[PDB]
Amino acid sequence: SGATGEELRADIYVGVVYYQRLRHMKFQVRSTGPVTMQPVKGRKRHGGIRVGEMERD
DNA sequence: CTACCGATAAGCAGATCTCTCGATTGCGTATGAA
Repeated sequence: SGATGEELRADIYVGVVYYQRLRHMKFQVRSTGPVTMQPVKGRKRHGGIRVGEMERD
Protein backbone atom coordinates (compact mmCIF):
# COMPACT_ATOMS: atom_id res chain seq x y z
CA SER A 1 0.00 0.00 0.00
CA GLY A 2 1.01 3.59 -0.57
CA ALA A 3 -0.40 5.09 2.63
CA THR A 4 0.34 2.54 5.36
CA GLY A 5 3.28 1.04 3.50
CA GLU A 6 2.37 -2.47 4.60
CA GLU A 7 1.95 -5.45 2.32
CA LEU A 8 -1.55 -6.06 1.02
CA ARG A 9 -3.47 -9.17 2.02
CA ALA A 10 -3.30 -10.88 -1.37
CA ASP A 11 -1.13 -10.56 -4.46
CA ILE A 12 -2.65 -8.04 -6.85
CA TYR A 13 -3.57 -8.99 -10.41
CA VAL A 14 -1.50 -6.50 -12.42
CA GLY A 15 -0.77 -6.42 -16.12
CA VAL A 16 -0.66 -4.34 -19.28
CA VAL A 17 -3.77 -3.71 -21.38
CA TYR A 18 -4.62 -1.45 -24.29
CA TYR A 19 -6.60 1.61 -23.21
CA GLN A 20 -8.43 4.08 -25.44
CA ARG A 21 -9.55 7.61 -24.62
CA LEU A 22 -13.03 8.68 -25.72
CA ARG A 23 -14.25 12.12 -26.75
CA HIS A 24 -17.12 12.38 -24.23
CA MET A 25 -15.45 15.06 -22.14
CA LYS A 26 -20.75 19.68 -20.02
CA PHE A 27 -21.11 21.60 -16.77
CA GLN A 28 -23.56 24.50 -16.84
CA VAL A 29 -24.58 27.11 -14.27
CA ARG A 30 -26.54 30.36 -14.27
CA SER A 31 -27.78 32.90 -11.74
CA THR A 32 -29.24 35.71 -13.87
CA GLY A 33 -28.96 36.92 -17.45
CA PRO A 34 -30.79 35.85 -20.60
CA VAL A 35 -34.53 35.26 -20.54
CA THR A 36 -42.48 34.60 -21.74
CA MET A 37 -39.81 36.09 -19.44
CA GLN A 38 -38.56 32.60 -18.68
CA PRO A 39 -34.83 31.86 -19.03
CA VAL A 40 -33.53 31.00 -22.49
CA LYS A 41 -32.68 27.45 -23.58
CA GLY A 42 -29.12 26.34 -24.24
CA ARG A 43 -25.88 25.52 -22.44
CA LYS A 44 -23.83 27.72 -24.78
CA ARG A 45 -26.43 30.51 -24.50
CA HIS A 46 -26.12 30.85 -20.69
CA GLY A 47 -29.55 29.26 -20.35
CA GLY A 48 -31.21 27.42 -17.52
CA ILE A 49 -32.59 23.92 -16.99
CA ARG A 50 -36.27 23.10 -17.43
CA VAL A 51 -38.09 21.71 -14.38
CA GLY A 52 -40.14 19.06 -16.14
CA GLU A 53 -43.59 17.80 -15.28
CA MET A 54 -42.14 14.78 -13.51
CA GLU A 55 -39.90 17.13 -11.52
CA ARG A 56 -42.99 19.10 -10.48
CA ASP A 57 -44.66 15.82 -9.48
C1' DC B 1 -102.43 4.63 -41.82
C1' DT B 2 -98.29 6.15 -38.92
C1' DA B 3 -94.63 9.14 -35.07
C1' DC B 4 -91.28 7.92 -32.47
C1' DC B 5 -87.17 5.72 -31.08
C1' DG B 6 -84.40 1.72 -29.85
C1' DA B 7 -82.14 -3.10 -32.23
C1' DT B 8 -78.78 -3.15 -36.19
C1' DA B 9 -72.39 -0.95 -39.70
C1' DA B 10 -69.21 3.05 -40.04
C1' DG B 11 -66.60 9.05 -39.98
C1' DC B 12 -63.81 12.67 -36.86
C1' DA B 13 -59.90 13.94 -33.19
C1' DG B 14 -56.75 12.16 -30.68
C1' DA B 15 -52.98 9.86 -28.90
C1' DT B 16 -48.60 7.73 -27.51
C1' DC B 17 -37.89 11.77 -20.10
C1' DT B 18 -33.45 15.18 -20.11
C1' DC B 19 -29.10 17.16 -22.34
C1' DT B 20 -25.09 18.29 -25.92
C1' DC B 21 -23.44 19.11 -30.69
C1' DG B 22 -23.43 19.47 -36.09
C1' DA B 23 -26.07 20.74 -40.48
C1' DT B 24 -29.97 23.23 -43.26
C1' DT B 25 -33.61 26.93 -44.47
C1' DG B 26 -38.94 24.35 -51.06
C1' DC B 27 -39.80 25.94 -55.59
C1' DG B 28 -41.83 29.47 -58.92
C1' DT B 29 -43.30 34.16 -62.18
C1' DA B 30 -45.16 39.15 -63.37
C1' DT B 31 -44.95 44.60 -64.04
C1' DG B 32 -42.72 48.90 -66.02
C1' DA B 33 -38.78 52.37 -66.69
C1' DA B 34 -35.85 52.58 -70.35
